[PDB]
Amino acid sequence: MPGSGQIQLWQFLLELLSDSSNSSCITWEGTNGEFKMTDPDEVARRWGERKSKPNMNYDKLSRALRYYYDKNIMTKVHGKRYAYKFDFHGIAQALQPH
Amino acid sequence: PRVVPDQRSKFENEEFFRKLSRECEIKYTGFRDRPHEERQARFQNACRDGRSEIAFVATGTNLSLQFFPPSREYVDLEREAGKVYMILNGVCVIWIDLQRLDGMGCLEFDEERAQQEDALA
Amino acid sequence: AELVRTDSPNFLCSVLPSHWRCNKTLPVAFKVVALGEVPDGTVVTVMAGNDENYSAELRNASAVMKNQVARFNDLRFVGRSGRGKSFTLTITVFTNPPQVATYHRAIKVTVDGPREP
DNA sequence: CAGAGGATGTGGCTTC
DNA sequence: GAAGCCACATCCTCTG
Ligand SMILES: [Mg+2]
Repeated sequence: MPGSGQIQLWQFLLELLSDSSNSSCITWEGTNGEFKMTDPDEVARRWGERKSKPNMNYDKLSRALRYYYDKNIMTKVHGKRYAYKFDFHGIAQALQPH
Repeated sequence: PRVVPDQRSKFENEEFFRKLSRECEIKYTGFRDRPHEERQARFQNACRDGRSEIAFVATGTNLSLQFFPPSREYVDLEREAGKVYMILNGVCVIWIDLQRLDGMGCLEFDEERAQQEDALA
Repeated sequence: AELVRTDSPNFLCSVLPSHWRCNKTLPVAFKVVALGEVPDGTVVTVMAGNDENYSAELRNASAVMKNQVARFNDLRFVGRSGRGKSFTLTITVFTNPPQVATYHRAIKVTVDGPREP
């Protein structure tokens, strides 16, 4: 599926969760699927670096993530300043049929 | 006017009508974004009321039907098990599986109403 | 507004543009005209017909006849027609009995409204 | 102000 | 290769 060839967000984002060196800008939160957002504007700044989009900020990146909701890719941790979580149980139905 | 003057001519001339004169591939168009279980209940509950939304898949032509002037000859669920048996473009004209929500139908020129309607002029 | 022919010469509708984006506020809201006297209150629904996805998803698809003219607040085309292909959309008029006017080569529904390529 | 979300242009990418 | 897709880009909008 075209997640392999062309770079996504959730694909790109998790380059940084699993990588211990980039814990400066993000980290997993607990056993269950959850993640923090350390430097919200730096997070974006690198997403801009990759997307060749220097203008990029959080507000821009963020929206794209708020699409994911309706698609069942990830969801929000309600109230928590910059904390969402992945719907893997869905990613596979979204990467394979049933 | 409600109908065209040459009511019989149009049905037996127009490409549109003769394409739907033969028994063609039809399917239920109602509630496309709903699960297979719900669609089966809605379609059947509608047929009994005397209405539905069927389209000729081959051509694309969609329709909303009314089986009326409850009814006997218009909607019949007894003819076979697991299935059931207007003025189009100014021309008076007249089965689906209860599990698959697909089957076969067609148009037929209404000689009865084409005289009744043309008389109103 | 500007009108166009139908397959029923008893009813006429808006000039829905050539090619438009998947679910967009239409550039000119949909006007359906009744030349034969229709009771101002009768409902008028539409169904997008095409060999591909025979019944596409539509929004604000139902409207109310008023002063012999049914206006669709803002109809929107969700289900795409495909490459080159366009909808032969069906136009119902809930009466006893109902009447329809088919409309071939109505509009081309893609994910892009035609850009400068 | 973050957070959900309608609108609408954008650019890389498969498909005729 | 224009013609359909695609998955964000940019945008301004409300409201808790
Ligand atoms: Mg707006």
